[PDB]
Amino acid sequence: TNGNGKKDDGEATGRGTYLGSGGTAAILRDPAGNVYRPVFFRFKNATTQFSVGNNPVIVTLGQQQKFYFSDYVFDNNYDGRGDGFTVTVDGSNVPVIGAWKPQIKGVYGSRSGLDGTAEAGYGVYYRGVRAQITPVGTLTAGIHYAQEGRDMFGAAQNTTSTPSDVTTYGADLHGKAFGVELHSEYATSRVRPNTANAAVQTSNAFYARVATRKDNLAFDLNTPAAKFGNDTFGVSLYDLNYRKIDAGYNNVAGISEYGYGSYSRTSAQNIAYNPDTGVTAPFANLDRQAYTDANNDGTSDRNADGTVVATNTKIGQMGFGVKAAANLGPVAIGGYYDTSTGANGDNANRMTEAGGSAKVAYSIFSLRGTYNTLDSNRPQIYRDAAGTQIIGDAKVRRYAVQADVTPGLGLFVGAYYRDVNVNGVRSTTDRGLLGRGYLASSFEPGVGNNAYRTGLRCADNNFGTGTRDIDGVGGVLNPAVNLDQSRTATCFTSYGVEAGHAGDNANALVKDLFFRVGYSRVYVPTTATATTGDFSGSVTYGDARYDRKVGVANVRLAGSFSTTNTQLDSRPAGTRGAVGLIVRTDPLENVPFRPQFNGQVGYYTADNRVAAGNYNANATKYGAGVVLNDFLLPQTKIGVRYDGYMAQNRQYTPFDGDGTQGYFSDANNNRRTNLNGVYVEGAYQDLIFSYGTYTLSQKDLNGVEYGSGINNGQPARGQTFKISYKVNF
Amino acid sequence: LGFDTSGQFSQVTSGTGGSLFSTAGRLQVNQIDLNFGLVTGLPSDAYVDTNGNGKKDDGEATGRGTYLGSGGTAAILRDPAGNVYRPVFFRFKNATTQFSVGNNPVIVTLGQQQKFYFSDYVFDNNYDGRGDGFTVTVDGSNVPVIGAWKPQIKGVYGSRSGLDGTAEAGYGVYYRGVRAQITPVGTLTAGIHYA
Amino acid sequence: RIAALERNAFSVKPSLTIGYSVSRTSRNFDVDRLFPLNADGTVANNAFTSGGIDTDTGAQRRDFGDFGNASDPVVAGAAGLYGFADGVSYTVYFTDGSTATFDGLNPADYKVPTGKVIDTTKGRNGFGFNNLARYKEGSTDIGIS
Amino acid sequence: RIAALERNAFSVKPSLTIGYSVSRTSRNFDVDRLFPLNADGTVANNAF
Ligand SMILES: [Ca+2]
Ligand SMILES: [Ca+2]
Ligand SMILES: [Ca+2]
Ligand SMILES: [Ca+2]
Ligand SMILES: [Ca+2]
Ligand SMILES: [Ca+2]
Ligand SMILES: [Ca+2]
Ligand SMILES: [Ca+2]
Ligand SMILES: [Ca+2]
Repeated sequence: TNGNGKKDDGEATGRGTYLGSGGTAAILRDPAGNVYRPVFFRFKNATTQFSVGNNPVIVTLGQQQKFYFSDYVFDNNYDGRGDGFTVTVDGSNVPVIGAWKPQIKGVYGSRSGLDGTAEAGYGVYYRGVRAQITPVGTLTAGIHYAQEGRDMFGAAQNTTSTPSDVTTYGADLHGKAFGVELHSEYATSRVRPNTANAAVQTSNAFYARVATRKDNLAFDLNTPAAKFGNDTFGVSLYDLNYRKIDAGYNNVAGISEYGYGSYSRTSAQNIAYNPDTGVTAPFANLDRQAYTDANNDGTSDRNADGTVVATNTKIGQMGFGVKAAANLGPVAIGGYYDTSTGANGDNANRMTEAGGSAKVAYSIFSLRGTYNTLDSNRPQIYRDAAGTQIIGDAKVRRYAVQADVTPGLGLFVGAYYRDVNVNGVRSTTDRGLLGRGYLASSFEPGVGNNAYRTGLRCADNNFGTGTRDIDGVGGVLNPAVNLDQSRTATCFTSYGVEAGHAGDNANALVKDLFFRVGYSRVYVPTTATATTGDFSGSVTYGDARYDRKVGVANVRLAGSFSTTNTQLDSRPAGTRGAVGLIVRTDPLENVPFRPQFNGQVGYYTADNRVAAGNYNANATKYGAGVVLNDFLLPQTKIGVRYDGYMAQNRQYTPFDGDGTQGYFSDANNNRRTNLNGVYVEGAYQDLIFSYGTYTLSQKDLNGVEYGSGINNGQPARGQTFKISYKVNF
Repeated sequence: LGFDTSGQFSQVTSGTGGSLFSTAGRLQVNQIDLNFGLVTGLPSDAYVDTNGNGKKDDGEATGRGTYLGSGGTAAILRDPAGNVYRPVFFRFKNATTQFSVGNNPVIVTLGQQQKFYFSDYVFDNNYDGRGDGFTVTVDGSNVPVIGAWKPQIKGVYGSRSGLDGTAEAGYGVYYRGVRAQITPVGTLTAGIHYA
Repeated sequence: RIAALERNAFSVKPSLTIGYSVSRTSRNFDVDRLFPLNADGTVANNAFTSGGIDTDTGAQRRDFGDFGNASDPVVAGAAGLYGFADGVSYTVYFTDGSTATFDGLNPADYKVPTGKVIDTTKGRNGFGFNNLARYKEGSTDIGIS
Repeated sequence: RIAALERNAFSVKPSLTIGYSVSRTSRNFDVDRLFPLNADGTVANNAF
């Protein structure tokens, strides 16, 4: 009724207004068996634009116009703005300037068309125009002008926070010329607030990069922008940029849909590229965070889970960066640098990161070095040594040395040594502080691949810290999960060694066999907040996986192992192991009927040395099924299926409404579960009979059944019989 | 005015189905009795059945009283310049409720009010039926050793009256049975049954 | 002439459904967690799955009961057998003809909202147990569209 | 092609009625008992 296109509360349902149009209630009928149903006309139009004319001039009239001038100016190609028209003039065919490919765009529209008096788009209109040429190579230059304001009716009844008018103009230069890719953009804005006799606010943005850009409109930073020499003696530049974003620049000042804040405040803090909201701006409008004290008790407010509550103020951004590399035959080196601060240039928001690398690789051997640095004077949210979340300065220094060898076949061996020193003291973990930058880079093992790819290699040769699974036995019965490829991404302070095998390679000792084994020692300080310490931690892990086809049976088995005396990530101390097996067979043509079998079995044990008290968790899952593809009658087949699951000190957390799936996990609830049943299905011609009975019981120790929920000592139960028959006219 | 279609839509064919296995489709053709067509108005006998009992109880609204302009003399939905509007309805009536699948020997029937008859004093429900279920019939006329005795086995399962209220006699009531039969000499037919 | 006639023609496509179903359960719980997992990560199909897969909210077929005619979601904690079955709940009988639902296991842990008082006469001190059994009476359904 | 078109076709059958009638009575009584009885036992048809 209100025209918003959504079902609000109280609006009548479709079947409630037209009785007899569906459902079980209110069947409009007639004695002698007649049944009447109203006839409706259903339609749905997916077209809203109407382009008229042919080249050069094309004019489009639409209902939600999508357009895009530049990154920081007048970018509304995600959902659109409102009702209007768009004109495009292309001058590719013209005598004098036909080689430069001129192009002119024009935009007019009204925000959201009809709007209520309390909506932001009541009596608000926009307009713009952009010119463009492509003089040399791919290098494209252009200028544009944008405008949006209130009319005489909007200025008096809009009752919202939309500014009186916004005027924006700028220029850009994107393309690749003379073997060098260059991107730049300048933009100036003037916003007049809706309040009476208010001053005009001026805010401008500017940046200039030398880097590669994808058709996705996101910068690659892994392919060089400008090179020199060849693979033997080569020097390549990956990035070189300068930026200056004003504090008052946002979506309103740019006449866009979504603002230019940081996509995340923990990873790539300086980057505003948001795939979800379709923001293609390369640089962000930074935030300075601080403690919050609402009730004013003298203590900073914290959430229910212990996370701090922070207040965000908008500072600009102004800094420069660089990233290069150099190949010298076998030896390869790299490096990066990046600094940032507020738009005003104050040193109280400075964050500087720098580092380097090295590599030598002859024949099968390899050797790598690394160094990293963070000097964020800007307040950042991270956990302290004890484990309490804080806000403040952060300094990180990391260096790692990694050796490798590939003696042929699928074999590989690798040893490493890593060291992290946060805030002047040795630490077990860097607490995620090294991820705030966006230029950190490292090499990759091998010979001939000297690419300086972004991202620290903190997840190489590490163990796994997983705790959640969906099959119920730790992931050994899940064909879609590789247990040997699970590696934690946190940067530890450890040294170890790992040996493995990869059966997917063309040359491999055993085909379709994957396994690994390792041993690392983690650094643990004397106390929680002490300075001294030693590598007291110890981890020993091993994984396996083997897929094969023997005869008609496809056999797959997996395994895992772990044993630690320290807590890592969310995984507690103590040993842990799990094994599995899945068998599937094709129908046997040589025996009476045509039976094909199925089966699976899994076991999972875990001794948890948690502080609250040591407990043990168990799991056991099995299955079996026989399908007789040819029963006594010519077109009859039958099948049976038996399943079971025995758990102990395990639980299942259902799905979160935000989008996170459920999982199984250990819990010291002191309860033993036992869920099993049978499933019999048989078909005659195309008529299918389905039967199934199941039973779930959950009794704690000393034997007190809780299945029924009424405390009568009986388990839960279920049964279902179904006859199915599908017909087509 | 009324719209009537042809009678080509009087036969259906089976389709593939199953979970542990997939069956071959188009294995059986079933004859059905559908009489459907578009109508421009409602008769005065129509009503709105809210309780699902299939009868016009007291208080249930009439068909023409809910859809104004669909019939009668009162409440004519018109337009000046003489235009008169009447809603268009879809009328149908199915006289088929059973679906027999398979051929000899074994025939299985799935229906909505199953009619069956074991003997005079036992399990005789061939007048109006009992409820929702299935019936299987096995005929052993063609078989090497006992083909001359014409053996026959019947099977019956169902839920009495299907869905019922808590106060009706058929709420949560299920029946089952089986009967064997031979014809050794002449017309003399002997048999046993269970219910 | 035939081409013009086919342009202004309606393709009549009637539909028909048939099938029988009966289901009984003392308490509604999920059984999709017992079936084998395919290589792509989806559980094997079965005839007793009232599972609503929703990638937007993270819902899966293992998060809902399958034994009644209702898709009762499982409940975490001791109230719902630790995520394995539908959770216990109570109804609260307030004075002046109003009721509220308490979604826990122990009725001695309910907070009374300000401005309301429970009626001790109705139920057990104003708390009525919500039955957990689900029944689908045996019936065959013929649907014509 | 024509056979398929006729399968998915609707047979339009409009109807039309026409007639005049007037009737008066001091008291409503029956007159079907005055008409002859056929051999099958049914009275002869009449317009009233
Ligand atoms: Ca609405
Ligand atoms: Ca508007
Ligand atoms: Ca609108
Ligand atoms: Ca965009
Ligand atoms: Ca406080
Ligand atoms: Ca009724
Ligand atoms: Ca009934
Ligand atoms: Ca019944
Ligand atoms: Ca389910």
